[PDB]
Amino acid sequence: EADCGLRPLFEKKSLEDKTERELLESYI
Amino acid sequence: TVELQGVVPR
Amino acid sequence: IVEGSDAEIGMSPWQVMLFRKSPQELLCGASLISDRWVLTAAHCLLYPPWDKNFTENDLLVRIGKHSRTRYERNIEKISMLEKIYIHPRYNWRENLDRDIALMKLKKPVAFSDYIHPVCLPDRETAASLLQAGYKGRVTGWGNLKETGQPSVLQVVNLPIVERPVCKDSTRIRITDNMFCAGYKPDEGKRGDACEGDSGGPFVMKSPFNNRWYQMGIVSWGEGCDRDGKYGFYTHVFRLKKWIQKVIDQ
Ligand code: NA
Repeated sequence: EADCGLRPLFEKKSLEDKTERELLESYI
Repeated sequence: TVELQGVVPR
Repeated sequence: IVEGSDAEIGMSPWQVMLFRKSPQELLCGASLISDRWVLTAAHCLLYPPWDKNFTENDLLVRIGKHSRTRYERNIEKISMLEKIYIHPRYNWRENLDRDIALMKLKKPVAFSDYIHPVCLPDRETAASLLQAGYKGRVTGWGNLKETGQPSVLQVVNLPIVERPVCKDSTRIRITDNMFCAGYKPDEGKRGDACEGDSGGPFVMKSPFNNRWYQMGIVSWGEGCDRDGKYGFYTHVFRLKKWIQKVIDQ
């Protein structure tokens, strides 16, 4: 799927969910 | 059987 | 999901609910990987110690749901199953190795804001993100505690745990087709999956392309959210050639 993993109401709208920064921060 | 090790499948 | 929170709307658009038709029962979670392919844990469908052996006509899936308080009209969708594929080498007896099944949908679901497939991991995402301390996200409508169930889809973020810590936490002969995740007793948070959460996705957002990838499937544990115990997950990348072979045949 060429469009997989990109959420219409979040990534596709440049909006973040409430806890995703917590995930992206642990990737250190 | 996994319950013999105290495990439940989820 | 123990010590999770309520999901936001459209937060996990890949979330799938596996139901028994009669009596109507939410059995397990699952995830949407295309318009007609759904991934879940094999023990949701087949676990002989509990006499469990569901066939396609016993079951349905619901897709696009946020809350079990009501019917989400013009939002949630439903499908019957065309075919169930359980891993040939699923080992229910010893250790729940290869606790994975695929479900082909009778009718392909239309994608919307609420319904969208998750990616399967490639070699880069698996090598880069499958590391101890890196967090993933677990979702489900399973039990809120070990010893009831939520209306709104629950979400918890949990770090992958180093394999020797996973190994020494359990008396199960763990394999490479599973991993464990969860906070340690000396750490500053907790949380776990629980009963009813199997088949639900352990997902990671790639910092490289901003896509969500499904890295694991909720599989097993010793109770829920116990200190010094960890939730085990089916390793999606290890079984990716099976997934592709089924889908391609
Ligand atoms: Na724990």
